[PDB]
Amino acid sequence: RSVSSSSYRRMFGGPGTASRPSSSRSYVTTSTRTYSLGSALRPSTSRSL
Amino acid sequence: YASSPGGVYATRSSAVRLRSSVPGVRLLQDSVDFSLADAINTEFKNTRTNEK
Repeated sequence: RSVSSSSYRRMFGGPGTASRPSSSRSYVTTSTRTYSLGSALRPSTSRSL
Repeated sequence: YASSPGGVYATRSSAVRLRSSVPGVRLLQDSVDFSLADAINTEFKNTRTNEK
């Protein structure tokens, strides 16, 4: 009277990994390198010459 | 006069394909360009320009 379990309740792995998508946020977060040309936008020159 | 301080732009991140379900409780954004308000920030200041 030895128990005869094969795979016996189907065969398919475990419940068990529906492959939840690991997005590439293992990249570096972007360089926010914008620039303000705050000086030339007021052309400060003596026309008194 | 330089654009993109530090060389910055939105470089592609793409990670491990984690299949999380996310039930997506929205913050709705009534400021999807509330912009009429920022043209109005320029008119809260055109109103100052006409008075001046």
